Amino acid sequence: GIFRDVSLLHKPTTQISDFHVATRFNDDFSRAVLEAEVQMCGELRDYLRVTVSLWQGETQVASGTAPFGGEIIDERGGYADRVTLRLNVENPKLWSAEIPNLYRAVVELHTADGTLIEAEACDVGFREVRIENGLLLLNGKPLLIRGVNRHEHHPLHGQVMDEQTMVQDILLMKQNNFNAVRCSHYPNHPLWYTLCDRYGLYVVDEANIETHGMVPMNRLTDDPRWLPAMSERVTRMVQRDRNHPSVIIWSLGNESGHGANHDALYRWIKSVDPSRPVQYEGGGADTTATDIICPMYARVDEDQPFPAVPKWSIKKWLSLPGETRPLILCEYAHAMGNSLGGFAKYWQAFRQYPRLQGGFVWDWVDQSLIKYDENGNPWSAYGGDFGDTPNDRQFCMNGLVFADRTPHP
Amino acid sequence: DEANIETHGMVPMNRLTDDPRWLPAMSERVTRMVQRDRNHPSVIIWSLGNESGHGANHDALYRWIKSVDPSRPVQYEGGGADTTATDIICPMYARVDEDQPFPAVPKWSIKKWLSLPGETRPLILCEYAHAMGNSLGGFAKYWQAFRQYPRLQGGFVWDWVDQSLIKYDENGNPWSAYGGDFGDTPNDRQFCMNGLVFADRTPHP
Ligand SMILES: OC[C@H]1O[C@@H](SCCc2ccccc2)[C@H](O)[C@@H](O)[C@H]1O
Ligand SMILES: OC[C@H]1O[C@@H](SCCc2ccccc2)[C@H](O)[C@@H](O)[C@H]1O
Ligand code: NA
Ligand code: NA
Ligand code: NA
Ligand code: NA
Repeated sequence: GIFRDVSLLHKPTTQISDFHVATRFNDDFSRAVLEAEVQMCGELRDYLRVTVSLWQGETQVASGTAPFGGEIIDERGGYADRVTLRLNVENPKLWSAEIPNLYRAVVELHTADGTLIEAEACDVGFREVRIENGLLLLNGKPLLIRGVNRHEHHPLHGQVMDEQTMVQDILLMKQNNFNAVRCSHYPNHPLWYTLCDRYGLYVVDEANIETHGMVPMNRLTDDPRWLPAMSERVTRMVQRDRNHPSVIIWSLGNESGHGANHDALYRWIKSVDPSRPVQYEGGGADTTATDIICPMYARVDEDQPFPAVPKWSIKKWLSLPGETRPLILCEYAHAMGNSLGGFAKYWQAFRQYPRLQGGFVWDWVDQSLIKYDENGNPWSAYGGDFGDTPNDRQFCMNGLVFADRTPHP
Repeated sequence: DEANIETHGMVPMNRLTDDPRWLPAMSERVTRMVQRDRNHPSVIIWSLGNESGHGANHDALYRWIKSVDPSRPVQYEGGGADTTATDIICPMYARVDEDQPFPAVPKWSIKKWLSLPGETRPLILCEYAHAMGNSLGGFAKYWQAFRQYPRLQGGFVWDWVDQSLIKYDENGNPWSAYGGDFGDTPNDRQFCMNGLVFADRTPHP
């Protein structure tokens, strides 16, 4: 059903069809340039302009006005409908989970006289996310990921998300020493990214692809005929959430095995957006479609010996011949019911081993639905309580908190 | 096969090995060894020495062996066992889980050492498990780690035989002497005996 908002948007005849925001930094991280690419749907003409200005509160730190037209990129020339505006920012505030420090950028298409045709705005965070010497870095500092996997779930409203529940979850996360959140395993609410920008939470944006039921798991993802469908699940996500500072990592999906489509889709994201590292778990979490090693529920010392896809110890995995990539557990420590036993082992290893930059806990909130007795009193329902078969019973509830949401011990 | 160079008593340990004037002496201790023992099949690894810190002479002497004999990898422990003068990481008595935090030359866990950013070389302990007297406690930990971790290709135990000398009582009966039993001072007492067997040579437990 229609589980997210429905809206009507009116645009002008000449519109800003698209705009991008990037941030480049000096090695001292004391000098930043904001290169903003702006696309328009025209209705193109010579006189109209585009002005991009950076605002810090009520103060404008920088601005840029330029006629449309791109630099020559081929023998045919450059884009006539596009324009590039790079703004110099001196000693800027850097975005992080610890210190948000958001910037406000206003992108407006206007005539040369001048009246503004359409005005667009975006929140800009100045940070850098790059893996260097096999270490995930934010602003030149190795970031230890203390994150948790989160499903968009409501016990009363299903998968419909209100603003109050998004805030409620974020506060509880930060109040329990969480700095990261992994929207698993689908693109979340557009407002969720906004909240993470201002509050300060590392976000791993995950594509809506998961073929866990197939045999083998990569039957569709290694099929060329299914490539067009998978690409649209990835490309459209990147185009929507590439402006958000809080998002630092792209994800191809979840459990979809390893196919040729993943490698192609991985290469595409790296091509369109070199700013964020791309991770993918399928194929043993050591495939060519991931910038980071992200094993699921891998253990600290003992390693599960499986054919084809072996799960190594998080300490052993790093030491494998030809390994340089860092290890961040996309999933670990199954918090189903009474759990997190030996949870201290993980975090002793996280702090000891440099390339072990933490992971994401599964899960944050129990996906339990509310039902009502004959007497009328409400009770938490799970798995096969709705007369559904075959089902996976209480396995739906693996959250660190209840659904109301009360914290588990 | 290990070269006859060790400057453990110097302060710092690389005072002579980082001295250009001492380079001619160190090279002759390395070059003449290689020329003599390069034909032997049993020798598989060259060694620059032992504890001599890390100097420019080591890097030059390392490069020389690689030049004359690319058949054998060259290892050297000094400088943190992760220097440019070694083909293999060979830490001394490094531990399996806990890592000794030392300035300049830090001793990491044998599991952690492999995972360090920019590490590709394998780890073979040139020395580990000090068999001084009643020892080899937690010796099973090393070999559990050796078999689990691919890049951990074991190591060399210290030591094989107790370096004890035989002396004689007034009655004539012989007794094992160590350290300062020969009226020598300053000495390092019973530390000379770290062998897996006695000197006769009877196996230790
Ligand atoms: O509890 C769900 C978990 O299932 C396991 S697989 C098999 C585990 C399983 C399968 C069937 C029923 C219950 C658990 C996944 O790896 C996790 O991400 C999580 O989804
Ligand atoms: O027992 C000798 C050992 O001494 C230690 S250093 C310092 C250890 C030490 C120093 C002085 C007296 C006794 C032990 C060396 O690293 C080993 O190779 C071995 O030679
Ligand atoms: Na770490
Ligand atoms: Na589950
Ligand atoms: Na091994
Ligand atoms: Na000794």
